[PDB]
Amino acid sequence: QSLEALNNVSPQNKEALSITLHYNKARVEEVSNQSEAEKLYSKLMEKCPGYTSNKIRYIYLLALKSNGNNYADVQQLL
Amino acid sequence: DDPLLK
Repeated sequence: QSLEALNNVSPQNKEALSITLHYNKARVEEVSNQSEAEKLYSKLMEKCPGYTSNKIRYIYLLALKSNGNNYADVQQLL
Repeated sequence: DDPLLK
């Protein structure tokens, strides 16, 4: 319902609220299915590379999948 | 520096 109502948001805050809602939906997916969570994580990272929680969660999921074989990514994020 | 991030 929040995503449906996002169409009525003012354009100034529309980008920020869309990023927030997409992050929340990606969290719900990560609870349900990690693949869609990672997809939305990539979508938001392309949309806003400056955000940290998205990158943290994406790298954390990658480390879970790669058994901590992305130490370079963690160092770069640090 | 991004006003969006702020």
